[PDB]
Amino acid sequence: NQYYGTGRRKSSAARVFIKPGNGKIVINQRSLEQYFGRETARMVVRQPLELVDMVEKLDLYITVKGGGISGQAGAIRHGITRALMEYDESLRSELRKAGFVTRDARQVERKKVGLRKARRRPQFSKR
Amino acid sequence: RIRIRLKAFDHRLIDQATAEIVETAKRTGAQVRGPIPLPTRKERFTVLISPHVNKDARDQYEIRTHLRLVDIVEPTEKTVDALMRLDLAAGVDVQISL
Amino acid sequence: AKQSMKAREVKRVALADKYFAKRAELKAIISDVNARWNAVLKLQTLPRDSSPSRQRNRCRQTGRPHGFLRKFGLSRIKVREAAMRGEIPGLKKASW
Amino acid sequence: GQKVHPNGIRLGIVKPWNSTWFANTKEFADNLDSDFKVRQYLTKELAKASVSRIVIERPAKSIRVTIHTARPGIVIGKKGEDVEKLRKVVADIAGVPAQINIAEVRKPELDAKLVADSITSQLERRVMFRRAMKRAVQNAMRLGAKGIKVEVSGRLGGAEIARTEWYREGRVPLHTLRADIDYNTSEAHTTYGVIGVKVWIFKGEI
Amino acid sequence: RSLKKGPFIDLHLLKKVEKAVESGDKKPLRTWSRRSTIFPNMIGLTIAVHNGRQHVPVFVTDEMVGHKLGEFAPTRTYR
Amino acid sequence: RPKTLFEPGEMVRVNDGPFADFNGVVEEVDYEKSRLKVSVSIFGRATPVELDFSQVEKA
RNA sequence: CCGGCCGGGAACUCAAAGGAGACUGCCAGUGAUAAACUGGAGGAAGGUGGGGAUGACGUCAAGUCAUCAUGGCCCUUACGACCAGGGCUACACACGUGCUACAAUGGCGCAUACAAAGAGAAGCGACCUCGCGAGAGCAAGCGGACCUCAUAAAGUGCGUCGUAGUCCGGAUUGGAGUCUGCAACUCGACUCCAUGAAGUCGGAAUCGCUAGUAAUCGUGGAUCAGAAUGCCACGGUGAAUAC
RNA sequence: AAGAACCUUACCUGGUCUUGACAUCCACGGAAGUUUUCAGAGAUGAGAAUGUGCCUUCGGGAACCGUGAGACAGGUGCUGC
Repeated sequence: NQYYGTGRRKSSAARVFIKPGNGKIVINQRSLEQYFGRETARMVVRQPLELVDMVEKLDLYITVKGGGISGQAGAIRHGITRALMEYDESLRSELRKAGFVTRDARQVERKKVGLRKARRRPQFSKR
Repeated sequence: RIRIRLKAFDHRLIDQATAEIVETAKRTGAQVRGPIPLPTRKERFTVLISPHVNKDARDQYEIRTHLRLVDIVEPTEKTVDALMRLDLAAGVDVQISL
Repeated sequence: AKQSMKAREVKRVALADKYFAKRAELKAIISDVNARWNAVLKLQTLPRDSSPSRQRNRCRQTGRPHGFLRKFGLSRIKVREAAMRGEIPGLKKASW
Repeated sequence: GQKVHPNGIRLGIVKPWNSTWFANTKEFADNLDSDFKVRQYLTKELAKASVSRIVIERPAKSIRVTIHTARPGIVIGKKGEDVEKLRKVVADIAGVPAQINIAEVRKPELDAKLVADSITSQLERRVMFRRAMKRAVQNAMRLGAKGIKVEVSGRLGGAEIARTEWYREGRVPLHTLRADIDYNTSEAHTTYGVIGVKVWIFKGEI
Repeated sequence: RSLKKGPFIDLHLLKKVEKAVESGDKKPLRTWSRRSTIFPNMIGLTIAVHNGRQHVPVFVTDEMVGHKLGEFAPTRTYR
Repeated sequence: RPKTLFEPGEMVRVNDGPFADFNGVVEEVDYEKSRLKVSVSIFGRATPVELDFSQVEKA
């Protein structure tokens, strides 16, 4: 009845519940275009759906939280990839060939002492 | 529907204390909820490591106050009469809410 | 050893404890508009050493006014020394 | 100068904390102040008794203090009267009821704080510091484990060129977090200055 | 620049002002307080303000209405 | 109930809470909560517990 | 009752303990049959996955007698203490570290969806009321997944300014004030009103950075009565190039 | 210096004390606290109103205050060669 995928993109966590139904999706009780379809990085949540190319086959419902717009988009994409993991393993091999299976291990870096930023050293003169 | 809330510096001590709490609640048998993972509060301090001058050298310290709540909802007369003197731990802070 | 400094500090703590919190919470209540005067000419007669702004948070190990922390009540050097000795509970050296 | 304090880096996993109680902030400061006052007076009173460690536990209207001691009979005194008396004055200085506890430490010349205190007392007696370190390392090897390092610094014979002597046989792996290296320092006051003694020693196989 | 709900007058300054207007005309006396608020009702004093090692006289005039007594005494010395 | 209101300096007793048959003294009274705090000495530690006037009965 | 409403396994994010996991493990080629190197399948990360702590023997008689302690010397009816003012904040100059900008990638008015990390009782203080304002009362909640700080902002849609010393920037100055503290002249921060220097992307020279990095945009904490463009710390967007 | 409005100051002008603001052993009498006056810029110099405890084998049990010399106290004074 339900097909589930979490997905995480370094500050964002999603939950994707899919019934087999109409192709229109919803993210945080509003559609994709109403949430960030006007914004950038909109095609990444369509990349697992357009790589295999189903459009109206399934019915998605995603709750995403934390992070920013592109972190939420990557989390939604990766929850879709775990849903396809729950679907089958041949499509898991296809998504591993594409590059969508891996959870991105690139988190932001801590601020360190004696430094302005995470890696930026303060400027010192020659003398 | 009373809740017992516990604070400690040592998570092993607080886990053994709440394990003895749920073991005394369940040693006969009752509908008792286990301890909840209420979030640990972290006090972090960066202080200077040299007495006179520092530019990049500072040492960093952290206190983790671990927090549990067992929320005893089932009334048992032996549990009420003798849920004292179980852990005998001096590092555990105990509060009661309702 | 700045014992003069520490004696000055504890003397102004004692004098502020003696002349504070007996009428200090009513100062704003009497002064402020309720929704010049004899009352305010009496209110502008309070001394200067009784205020808590006279106090400086100094260390209790040494009396050093700089590098203080409120939670330990100590200077930064003695906070580090007690942490490395283990005399402060729960102060494991952070490593994230 | 560039070494980390090994007890302070082993506190997370291996070394237990010297104080294990809990307090919130506005009494945390007062508990640190009373802990220092109790520890300072107890160390001053029992420096003759040559105690190893003072561990304080508080239930926030009580104090219970455990003293790790080489000689428990000196601290407990005569039929418990002397230990009851300094329990009374610890209660008087802390404002809370006090319980006393004595923990005997075996192998006093393998105990880390007592080696530093004994070398400090020997330099107060003005015997040769080099012989003091050789006796310490020899007695530790004779009646205990197989690793100890002693550093004696400051006014060693009054030389103009500063020089720190440290004696070496056995293993003291300081970067390893698993091994239980006990380390302690002490200060010896003499007519030519203060000498600092720092000792590292491990106790047992893992 | 201060609060409009209450001016700041020292009690010792107020009793010096009241005694000076009781006496009338008077030679200047040395006052150590620089934290003061003046008024057009009490414009006319010849009170002198202390700034460190030298003491300077101050003769207040009609146009100052809310200024400090320390503004007319220069604390610093420049060439 | 007669004498249903308690005051500091008056001994109270716990009926429904887990601290029956122990001595207690009233520390703080919250007028807005309409409920009272008892400072119980237990485990060697002063412990405040909040309870209701109709929930507890005095001794 | 459109405010996550209440019986519910708690599905699931999440928090917080016990663990599993990733160890060149498995297979090919290279290497001398060795260590090892390269590639591939599986897998969340593959070759100390990322980051941090951890900094050997010693050098610089490097720094601190001003955190503290201590050897020698000195004052010990003054190199001691208590005070009221002032100075540590000066100003013909010189250097170092940063912040704001020189603009259209932007400035002004309106609408719009999130963050993570925190702190809060000699406190955090929503909300009632008035004001084109800093902000003025007995206002609930909280000693903390509940309550407050706390409207996140760059961004996205518009309307406008159309490459000007300008609807760019705010220095400086003058009026009318709040908050703090007994008391803001020396010598706090702000907002209400008014002016709007220099600045047209900067010579010789020189600095940081190899990925969630540099840049850029917000947020919290320490000391703190009140006062950070500094410091610590957290998240958003997020490069280019290593022959 | 993870915070300079006289006050956190360590420096200066002026006003005050040499057992001291801070610690111990003494001789003399008493608690505390709250509203003030005569002068002061304050540090400081002198009188009013009030309670006067457990009390030890009535040595007024025990912090605390005002006088005096030596013991002493203090130094963020010098020497990090």
